Amino acid sequence: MEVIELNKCTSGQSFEVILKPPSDPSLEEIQKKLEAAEERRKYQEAELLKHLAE
Amino acid sequence: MYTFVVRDENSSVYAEVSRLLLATGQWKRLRKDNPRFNLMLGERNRLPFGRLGHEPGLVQLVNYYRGADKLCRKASLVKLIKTSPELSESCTWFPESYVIYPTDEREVFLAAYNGNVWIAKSISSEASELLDFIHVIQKYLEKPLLLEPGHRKFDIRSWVLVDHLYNIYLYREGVLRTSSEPYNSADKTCHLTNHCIQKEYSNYGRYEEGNEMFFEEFNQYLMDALNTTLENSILLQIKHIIRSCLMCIEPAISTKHLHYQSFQLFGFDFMVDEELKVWLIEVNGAPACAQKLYAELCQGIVDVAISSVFPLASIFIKL
Amino acid sequence: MRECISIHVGQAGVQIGNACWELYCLEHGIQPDGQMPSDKTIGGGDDSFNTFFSETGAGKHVPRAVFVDLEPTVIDEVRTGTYRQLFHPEQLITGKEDAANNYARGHYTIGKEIIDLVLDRIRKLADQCTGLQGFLVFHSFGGGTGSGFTSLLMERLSVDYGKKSKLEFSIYPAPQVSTAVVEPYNSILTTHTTLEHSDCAFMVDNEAIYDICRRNLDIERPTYTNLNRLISQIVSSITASLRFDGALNVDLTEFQTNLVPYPRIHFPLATYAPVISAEKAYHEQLSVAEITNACFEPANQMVKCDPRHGKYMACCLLYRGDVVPKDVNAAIATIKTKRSIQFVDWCPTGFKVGINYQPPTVVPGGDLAKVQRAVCMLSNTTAIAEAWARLDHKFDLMYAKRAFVHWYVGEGMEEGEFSEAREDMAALEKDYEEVGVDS
Amino acid sequence: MREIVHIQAGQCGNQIGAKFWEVISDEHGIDPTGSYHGDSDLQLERINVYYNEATGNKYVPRAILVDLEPGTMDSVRSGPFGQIFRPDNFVFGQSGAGNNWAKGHYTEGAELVDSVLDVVRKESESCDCLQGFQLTHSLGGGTGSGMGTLLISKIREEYPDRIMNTFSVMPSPKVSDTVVEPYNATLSVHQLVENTDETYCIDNEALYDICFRTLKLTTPTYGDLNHLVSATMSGVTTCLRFPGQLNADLRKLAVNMVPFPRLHFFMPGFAPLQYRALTVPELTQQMFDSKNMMAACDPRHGRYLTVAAIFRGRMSMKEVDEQMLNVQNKNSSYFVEWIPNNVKTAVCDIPPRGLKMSATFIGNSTAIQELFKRISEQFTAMFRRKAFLHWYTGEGMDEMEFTEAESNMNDLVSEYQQYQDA
Ligand SMILES: Nc1nc2c(ncn2[C@@H]2O[C@H](COP(=O)(O)OP(=O)(O)OP(=O)(O)O)[C@@H](O)[C@H]2O)c(=O)[nH]1
Ligand SMILES: Nc1ncnc2c1ncn2[C@@H]1O[C@H](COP(=O)(O)OP(=O)(O)CP(=O)(O)O)[C@@H](O)[C@H]1O
Ligand SMILES: COc1cc2c(c(OC)c1OC)-c1ccc(OC)c(=O)cc1[C@@H](NC(C)=O)CC2
Ligand SMILES: Nc1nc2c(ncn2[C@@H]2O[C@H](COP(=O)(O)OP(=O)(O)O)[C@@H](O)[C@H]2O)c(=O)[nH]1
Ligand SMILES: [Ca+2]
Ligand SMILES: [Ca+2]
Ligand SMILES: [Mg+2]
Ligand SMILES: [Mg+2]
Ligand SMILES: [Mg+2]
Repeated sequence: MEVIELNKCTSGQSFEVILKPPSDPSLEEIQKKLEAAEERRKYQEAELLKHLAE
Repeated sequence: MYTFVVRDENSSVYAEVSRLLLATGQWKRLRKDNPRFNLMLGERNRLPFGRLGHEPGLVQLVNYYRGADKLCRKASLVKLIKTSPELSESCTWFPESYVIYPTDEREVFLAAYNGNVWIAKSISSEASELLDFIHVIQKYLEKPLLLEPGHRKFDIRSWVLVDHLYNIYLYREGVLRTSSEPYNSADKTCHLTNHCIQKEYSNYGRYEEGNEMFFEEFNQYLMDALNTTLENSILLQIKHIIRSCLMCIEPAISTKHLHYQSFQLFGFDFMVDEELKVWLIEVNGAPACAQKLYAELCQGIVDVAISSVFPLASIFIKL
Repeated sequence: MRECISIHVGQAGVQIGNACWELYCLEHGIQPDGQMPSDKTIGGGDDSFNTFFSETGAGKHVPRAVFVDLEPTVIDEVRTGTYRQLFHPEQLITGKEDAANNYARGHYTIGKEIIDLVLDRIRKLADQCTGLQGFLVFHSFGGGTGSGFTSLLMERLSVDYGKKSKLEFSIYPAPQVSTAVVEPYNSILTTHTTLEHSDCAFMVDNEAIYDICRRNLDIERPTYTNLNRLISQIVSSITASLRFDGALNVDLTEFQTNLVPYPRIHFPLATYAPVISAEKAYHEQLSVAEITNACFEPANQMVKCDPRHGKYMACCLLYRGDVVPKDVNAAIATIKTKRSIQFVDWCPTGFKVGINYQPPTVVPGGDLAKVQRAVCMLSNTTAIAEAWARLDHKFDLMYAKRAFVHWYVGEGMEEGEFSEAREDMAALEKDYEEVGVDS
Repeated sequence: MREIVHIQAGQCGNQIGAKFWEVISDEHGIDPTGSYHGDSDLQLERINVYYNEATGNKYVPRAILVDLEPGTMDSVRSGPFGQIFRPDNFVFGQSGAGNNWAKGHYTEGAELVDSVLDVVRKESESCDCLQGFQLTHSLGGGTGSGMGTLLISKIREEYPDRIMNTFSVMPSPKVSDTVVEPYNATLSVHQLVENTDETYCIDNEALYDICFRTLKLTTPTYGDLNHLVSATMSGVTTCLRFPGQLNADLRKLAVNMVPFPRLHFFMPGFAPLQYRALTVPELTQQMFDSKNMMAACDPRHGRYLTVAAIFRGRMSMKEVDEQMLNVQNKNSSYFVEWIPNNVKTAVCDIPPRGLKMSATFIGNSTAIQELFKRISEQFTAMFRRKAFLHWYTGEGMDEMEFTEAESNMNDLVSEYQQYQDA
């Protein structure tokens, strides 16, 4: 059981005790995702408005 | 009205338990995947303990202790006994065993090898034959207590129930699974006292019905032949061994401060030598029961393990 | 001095954010009007508390925080609340209508229309920073905004602030505390999308806090205020090292370095002790040994699970109050011989300890009693995978029948994302198993 | 600010709509003149959801009154709270619909529909953020059934992203006006399946049975039936109208109550249906009782997909939670196991008038298929002989349109049975 890296100050202190040794998508890609979903909403709504028009 | 589910159809013991629950009119069986239950008779493998105790307004109980597999596996038991200070290598009531992979204790086993008969499992006097077969290699008790007449071998099965409060209950009725063939220290039928083996490879049922001798007969035998009782010569050691194993693993498996509760029925197997010393062979996490003892024991389970948590509207020895 | 920006998303994030900054002000001696008598350097400075607070010429100490919600009702209570003078109006961002417990609505539909505004307001705070460390993101798993918009935000933050660390405080859904039936969906969806963008995430199960408030505080039905003030104490204990003088976890990077060996497995388990009722007139002060032992009790964990049947990768002990290193070691030595503490073989069986002499601050009139010493243990255990398993199972039950799926598809999301997110969670559970379980 | 635009169409729709406004105006402390005289600010906190604020701090219902004959709307205007409604929101014709869906939907109704949409448009423009629409009507008549569903279709065309909510009164031979009611109801259900997000199924057979068997009324009138509907509508909209723990609107409700788009037909319930206060266990027991249901379906003949419950009054929140969990745990077989925690409860501290406490039930149960089966049998019995069809073909309809409506409702029934065996 060893205590290492003991640092002290006015606010308190810290240390480490050892007990045993061991044995991204770009902005463009995000925009496409958001726009692809938006266009899928637009298509679904257009189908609704078409269905209502009929 | 309490609710329960069944997730182990192959369970002989808990098939009777569920039957008794229904015969009270206060328990109702649910579908196997219904989460709104009070009691779970779970499966032997990969039981989802992680999903227990998260349903609002439900006290949940399960018929298995998570982590009890450490005691109920061949290699795990050997490792547990050696590495636990409360058991240690000087255990004295557990035969000299070594874990061998086909860690590990291969050199250490050979150092002790050099009566030199051992047995591999997961029987030979030559270490070369044992290793080439491969698991754990345990010292074979070459001097077992032999019943007369017959000059035959036996083992002792004890049923132990541990409730949610971690009370250790020993069933009064144990059983001796005896060999129907005479012992020969020079064919592994008179060496193995398993019921499935005796009912097949053996003179089966010659001396007692189905090679099962119960405590009252065995006690009377000890009094007539050795002028002693079962309690003194054997049960004291059995009760000691059971308590040693279960207390050792208690802080690892106890559900005292858990969001769910656990109980479990255990099957301890013992061997007795000619010096009337009791040796622990193994521990069964999902044991079966004797046919004539199903009625009493299963009712005992409902009474102390189930109804203690879910009260409705002793056959056990407390250790 | 290096700054940290806090981001609160959705109702849960905002209301918890309220509880935290209330506590922060009490700890640093900052009055609701923004004034801080302790600070002698007027209108500037690079003290430890400046990491969370900027300063104006009038001596006002302004939180480096942004509040975002897709509906105004929750944030409106901040604009007219006790700390209405504390925040700049720009920091408080609200939309018209919410995501309606729908991840897809918060992420795709509404998120697209407001994401640039949020990033711009965040950029405002970033320009005031001489050396921004990164971000602290507070949100729920279950809310449409908390799950949907947060994941989108985390993606864009990785783009605009690539070198910056991002920490999460996530609210795990519990039927005991006002959940919706679709919250398991939102939880898996947001965890999948946010996973590669979060360096370290602290999950808080509402079930755990609910039970702690019932058990320890004797509150039959805890309100959000009761829950959040308890959560704020844990959050404070975790972020105290960033706001005060010290040598442990002084920057956001240290959290990953000390707690997260494998990037995907970045969900440390938090455990706090002691939690004492303020109504309790007579109570004995617990010792260092007692509060440290309580860190290994499942009943004191932020997420209900069993660490006995898992393996540790890292462990950090954060003490506050009358605590000396001698008593800590005497406690640790004792605990090892009683508890089941199994570390992974490729890690040092040890503890990183941090101690702040100032005892935990409590809100006047609150439910929490003042204690002379308390501890928060941050341990990366594979046992926390139980929470993933529970959550994934509830996902599987509904998704097998495609229940509620049409709501998400109707918002422009593809059904494939459901399976993609679930497969990622399946892989995550497997990672925990390979690290924690033996054959 | 989550405003709702209310629409009431036809005789039944206007008579129940009027009663609804009388009840909630009282709960919000609004007098027949539209002036507030309450005692709590909790009454005014979410008043904007159903009321517009006038010049001199008067509150005017965001309600539109529609009919093809002036009779019922003359009664409403001369009613107790008749002066509270905006005069320009009275839209009516002179011809009537003669209990004919075709006249409401295709001929007489088509002439009046644009005038209604003008008022709808005007009310929507005065909303900070329109939450959705609410319609009260019957399915057995002509105006509420025919023109009502035409309105819904027209509204969805102009406001495709807004929630549509209906309180729809289902006809029954026990409380019948004409024999063509199954024709009108079947044609309407077809519309409701496609164009509503939430439909509360109010069965006149159930309303009658409750009045007769439970309330001990030997000769129930429409007024007695409407008292139950008015009380149910108040409880259903409680979390919309009053401040509380629950931060949710109509869309959040629809998202969590509707697992599959077509299956959005709810069984409403109410308790108690006296000066003796009810204990929480009693409220919970009665609320789940079939005799307190208003769809005339046996919940034990099916399974609950989702359940919402609203308790009103000052009571133990722990006891409420315990009793609700109790019912689920004691009857787990009547709740689908593939939707975890599918029963949610909300509590409002403010009780309705005349009760210290009450409970409102909203169930999405597969047992509702019994309601549609009943209508379908009555439909088929006449349609197989083309009985009374000339009333419809004389208005331009063809037999094919009846066959399609029948097919779609039988499909609806099969889909309910599909998830009852899941
Ligand atoms: N601990 C805690 N949890 C909260 C709080 N508010 C909401 N939650 C949890 O958050 C989940 C619901 O998500 P919300 O944050 O309320 O919803 P949202 O993020 O605003 O997203 P929307 O659906 O658009 O409203 C539920 O599981 C709640 O238990 C809070 O103040 N404290
Ligand atoms: N070291 C030993 N010395 C003597 N006999 C031994 C022995 N080890 C085992 N046996 C014999 O082993 C037989 C029991 O089987 P064992 O307990 O080894 O495993 P098993 O195959 O029975 C699995 P389970 O108990 O779960 O059914 C007994 O009949 C006993 O005679
Ligand atoms: C606007 O008023 C309501 C709005 C909602 C609900 C509700 O019933 C209790 C209401 O009162 C009628 C609601 C309903 C059911 C749920 O599951 C069936 C759910 O997950 C969740 C809910 C609500 N959320 C909670 C935590 O109760 C949100 C939607
Ligand atoms: N509950 C209730 N049902 C009504 C009322 N008035 C009519 N009904 C029912 O509605 C159907 C008649 O439709 P109605 O609204 O009168 O015709 P409409 O004016 O063309 O819409 C019949 O099934 C009646 O039983 C009422 O005031 N209350
Ligand atoms: Ca300063
Ligand atoms: Ca005309
Ligand atoms: Mg055996
Ligand atoms: Mg919200
Ligand atoms: Mg009429």
